[PDB]
Amino acid sequence: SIYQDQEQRILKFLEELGEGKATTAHDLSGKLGTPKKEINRVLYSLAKKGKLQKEAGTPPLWKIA
Amino acid sequence: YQDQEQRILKFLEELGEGKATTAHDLSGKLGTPKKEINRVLYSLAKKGKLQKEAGTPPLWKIA
DNA sequence: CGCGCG
DNA sequence: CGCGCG
Repeated sequence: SIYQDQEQRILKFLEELGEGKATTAHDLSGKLGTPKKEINRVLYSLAKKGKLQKEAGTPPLWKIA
Repeated sequence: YQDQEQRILKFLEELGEGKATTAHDLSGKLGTPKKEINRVLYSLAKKGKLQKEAGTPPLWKIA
């Protein structure tokens, strides 16, 4: 599905960046060319599945867990 | 914008200055998306034309 | 301004 | 779930 494609693209991006390196949803949205709204829906979903770690803040930072 | 803004002000007035309602209610009653019912409501509240009552969801009435 | 919301 | 957000 398209949703699974976006999940895979996000995970690959965070995996390439660095396991202990985090970035914003805004950065993910721009780099992948996907609406921030869809990036966040996927980001919070993955974080709920424990695959990603959300760093408390504003805006929230994201990294591979 | 003046378009939608006067419709919401009218509804809440016909409702009665003492009575308050939600954006979700206004959205269905007026047949307008909640996203913009809220853009107008928050604007009108800032302009002092409306009073927002704290809560989840917020209640809206004529100031 | 944090927003992901169906 | 409060969301108005460009």
